[PDB]
Amino acid sequence: MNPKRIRALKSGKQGDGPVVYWMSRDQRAEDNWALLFSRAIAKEANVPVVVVFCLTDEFLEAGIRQYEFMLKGLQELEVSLSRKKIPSFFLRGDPGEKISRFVKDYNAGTLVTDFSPLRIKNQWIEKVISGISIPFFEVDAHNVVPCWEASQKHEYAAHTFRPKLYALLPEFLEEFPELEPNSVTPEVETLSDVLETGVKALLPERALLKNKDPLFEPWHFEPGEKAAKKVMESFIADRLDSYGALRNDPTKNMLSNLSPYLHFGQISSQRVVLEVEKAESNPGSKKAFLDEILIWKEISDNFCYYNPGYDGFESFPSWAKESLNAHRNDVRSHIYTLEEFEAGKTHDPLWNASQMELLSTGKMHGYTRMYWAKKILEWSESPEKALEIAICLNDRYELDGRDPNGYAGIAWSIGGVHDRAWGEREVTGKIRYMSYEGCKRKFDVKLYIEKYS
Ligand SMILES: Cc1cc2nc3c(=O)[nH]c(=O)nc-3n(C[C@H](O)[C@H](O)[C@H](O)COP(=O)(O)OP(=O)(O)OC[C@H]3O[C@@H](n4cnc5c(N)ncnc54)[C@H](O)[C@@H]3O)c2cc1C
Repeated sequence: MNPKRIRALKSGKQGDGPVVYWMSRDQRAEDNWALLFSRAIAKEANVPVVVVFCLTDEFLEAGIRQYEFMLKGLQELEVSLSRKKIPSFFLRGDPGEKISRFVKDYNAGTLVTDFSPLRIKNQWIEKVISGISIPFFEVDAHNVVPCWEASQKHEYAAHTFRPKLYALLPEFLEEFPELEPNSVTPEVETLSDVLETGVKALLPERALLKNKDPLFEPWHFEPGEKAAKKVMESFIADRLDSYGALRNDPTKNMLSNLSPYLHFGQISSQRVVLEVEKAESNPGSKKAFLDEILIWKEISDNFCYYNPGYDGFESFPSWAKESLNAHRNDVRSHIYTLEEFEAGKTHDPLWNASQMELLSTGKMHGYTRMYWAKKILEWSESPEKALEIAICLNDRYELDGRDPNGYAGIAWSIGGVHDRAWGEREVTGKIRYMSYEGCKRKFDVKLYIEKYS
């Protein structure tokens, strides 16, 4: 077990009660460094390990599509942890109040959590630190190389982060040890009731078309750790050979479709990398997939960890801020409101089709995301307004939303983060421009519009 994966958040006197794993980002029982580190310390202190998940008050800022995907995976995880003699406690409310009260009520000895560089997680860390007196650790279980170890600063381009991450791969890309069960079973409601009351509270804000029927189709991605692995096996067996060639064709389903499982932590990226590396296929297709799940996935965590305002105009590069400012007064061709974007009521049928895939499936194709976001910038009153519209529609309807990949992806599309300066245009400046005719020369746009009416 590598000590560079765990970080100390607060020193304190260890209690003689169970080590608590405050699970948040990585919702799985297998291939979880944070859960394995909790079981090791619990073994050394000769005391069982317990798992606590907090159902926050912010679930109403999303939709039913994310509430059911996360909770149905939690029902499966509870059985898996119980088979390992590990009990799960699901609290509801502010984790600054619930975790602090649980630690004192159960005589907790050590508190451990998983790593997330998002602002809402740092808000929870500051609240729980002020209300505990036991040691508090955090473990990077989402990235192969720990986020604080891959780079000590913000990396402005992928060609700089790539050699730093690959040079550390032999040290941090390793097999997972088996989760040892609790020796004996130790000493706050049913998730089915929590999922019933939450969905009832989310029903008025459900996405519907004119016929009152729902828009979201929940049969595209079954949630759970078991379904997460089955999707990864299908990608390696059927789709990985053609990934490098058909990853930029929205009309082909050649992607791995692992993002909803990777967001909620139902499958480990290090596990996906291990199976892909030991699989035999096209080396151009392998290189392309590892570049997405290693370089671009972990540079998104690097962008959120080293830029406090990762969701603001101030985190853009200087060349992009100066360029967008010099075109702030350019007469926009069109200006749509948030409601026109949300309903896909723009003049562009390709953009509207890209939005309908987002509304109906909760997972828009990877290529159309850059078109969907860069057109928001072209048809917004300001770069800041486009940032708010893109983040709102991304986090509300993407099953992988509210994720560092989404903020770094939106920053790349609108602010040129991890990009370079292109030909100067009006309105958009030097930001990389993607036209409607450029998509037609790349893939059958008519087949993609006809699919998402
Ligand atoms: C405007 C915009 C919005 C995005 N919104 C999200 C989002 O809300 N949530 C999210 O997790 N990703 C987002 N992405 C990144 C990317 O689109 C998705 O990761 C990818 O489409 C997920 O589907 P997939 O797993 O089938 O793709 P694959 O090609 O099979 O890639 C597999 C994994 O590699 C990672 N990956 C792939 N592409 C990217 C990328 N461009 N940036 C970062 N990581 C990547 C992802 O973890 C992905 O799950 C966004 C990108 C853009 C440009």
